[PDB]
Amino acid sequence: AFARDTEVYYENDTVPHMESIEEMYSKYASMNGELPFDNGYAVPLDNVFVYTLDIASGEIKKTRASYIYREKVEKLIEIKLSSGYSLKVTPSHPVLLFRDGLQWVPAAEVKPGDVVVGVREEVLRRRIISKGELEFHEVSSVRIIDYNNWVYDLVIPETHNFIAPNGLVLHNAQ
Repeated sequence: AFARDTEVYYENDTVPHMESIEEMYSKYASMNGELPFDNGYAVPLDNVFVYTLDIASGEIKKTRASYIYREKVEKLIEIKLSSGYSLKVTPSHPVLLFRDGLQWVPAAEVKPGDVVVGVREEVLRRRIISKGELEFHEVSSVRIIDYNNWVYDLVIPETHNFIAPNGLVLHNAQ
């Protein structure tokens, strides 16, 4: 799962949306309602799509999300990038790393200086997106932090992975 402060990208009614995850959560929770879960709460979706990567052939495609989800955590990992951005995520959460191949590694096993997989985040926010490419990013530093707050997951039963507007590739995890 990821922090409520995180920026996100999605599409519905043939148009893109780009805002903080807590803002799209508050929109969908006001439209469709919030349902209970064992470990937290969930919001059901309809015709909501995101960019997803085929890890097998490295091909770019679009997939549906099933529901939004949230739960509570005290302990989170912050990973800083050479771009000046930071990824704030649970110690369990697999990130797409590069070591001779595309590999899913939990933030607790991520170390400073490793390669994160993504795409040009400026190109991802143009009117026409120059498709069929990817971009590698350097980890600046890592640390364990006290969040004590609600964290999200945006669920994809097709592939279990999606891309954020900041270019990075994410896996579904608690």
